[PDB]
Amino acid sequence: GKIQDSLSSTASALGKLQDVVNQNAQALNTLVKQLSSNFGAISSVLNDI
Amino acid sequence: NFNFNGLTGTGVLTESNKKFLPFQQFGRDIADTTDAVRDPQTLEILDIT
Amino acid sequence: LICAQKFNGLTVLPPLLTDEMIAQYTSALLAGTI
Ligand SMILES: *[C@@H]1O[C@H](CO)[C@@H](O[C@@H]2O[C@H](CO)[C@@H](O)[C@H](O)[C@H]2NC(C)=O)[C@H](O)[C@H]1NC(C)=O
Repeated sequence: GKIQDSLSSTASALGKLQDVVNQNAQALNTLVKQLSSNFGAISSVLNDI
Repeated sequence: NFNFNGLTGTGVLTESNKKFLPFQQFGRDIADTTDAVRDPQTLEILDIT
Repeated sequence: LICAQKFNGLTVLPPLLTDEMIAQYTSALLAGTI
């Protein structure tokens, strides 16, 4: 029973899985956002150039 | 491929049941990727996927 | 989000083992050990 409470009253018990998911999401978000960088070019839109 | 007030984008222009601000212009999402563009003629919103 | 990033070829392929199958495996292990 205590085990359930040890999870019911604590939200940090799943720290490892949450951290892994957050890291994956952040990596994907950064990869997507990198598409909006000029990288020294005139613009970041293929049609524009 | 649709040309909406300067944006040339390839996608499907479906119908979206979302309430937007009175003054209507383009849309965006979390990843800074367009996901909904206005209809200049009728005050109805269209999704892009 | 994972489901909101499917715009630039980002395809999140499904896992081979569904959560139900993993639950069944865990239940079988529990029954066997008990
Ligand atoms: C844009 O112009 C069209 C063309 O007239 C307008 O269409 C009318 O829209 C009203 C409102 O629903 C209808 O009652 C009329 O029957 C429509 N007529 C035609 C010929 O389509 C439209 O309303 C205009 N939109 C805006 C926002 O001004």
